[PDB]
Amino acid sequence: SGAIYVGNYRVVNRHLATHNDWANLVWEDSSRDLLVSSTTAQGCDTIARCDCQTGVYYCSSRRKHYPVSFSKPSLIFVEASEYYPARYQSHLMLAVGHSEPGDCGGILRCQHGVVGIVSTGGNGLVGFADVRDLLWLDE
Ligand SMILES: COc1cccnc1CC(=O)N1CCC[C@H](C(N)=O)C1
Ligand SMILES: [Zn+2]
Repeated sequence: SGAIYVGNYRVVNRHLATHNDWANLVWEDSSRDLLVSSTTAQGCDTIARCDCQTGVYYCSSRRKHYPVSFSKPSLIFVEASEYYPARYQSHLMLAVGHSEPGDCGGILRCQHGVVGIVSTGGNGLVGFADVRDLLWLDE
C-alpha cells in the first residue's frame, strides 16, 4: 500500500484505488497502473522533475529503505495477475531489489523529490511507475 499526496491530488496504484478514489477521480491509466483522485487537504509531497536513474525506495515487506539503480521509463511486458490481463505496462522503470505484491505504493525518491511508486516485481526485481512526466500534478 501507499500514496503520493501533492497539492490537492492523491496518486495511487490503479489496482489498489478505493471506492473514494474512483468517486473523486481526476485521471487514470490502466496501461501505467496509475490513478489520481482529488483531496480537500493540501498534500505533504513534492515531485521530482529530472532524469535521475538512482534513488531510494521504501520496501514495506522489510520495513526498510533500499538504494536502487533503475532503468528509464519504458514499455515492459507484465505477466497476467488477478488485477490485469497479460500486457505491456508503459512508463515503468525496473531495478534490482526486493519486493512482494503488498509492496505496491512504496515511494521511490531521488535528491529532487518523488520519482514514482512500486507497481511490479518478482525474483529480486522491483518495478516503479514513473510520475515525473505528469506536470499538471504541480498546478
Ligand atoms: C511489487 O509487486 C510484486 C512483487 C513481487 C511479485 N509480484 C508482485 C506483484 C506484481 O508484480 N503485480 C501484481 C499487481 C499488479 C501489478 C501490475 N502493475 O500489473 C503486477
Ligand atoms: Zn532527480
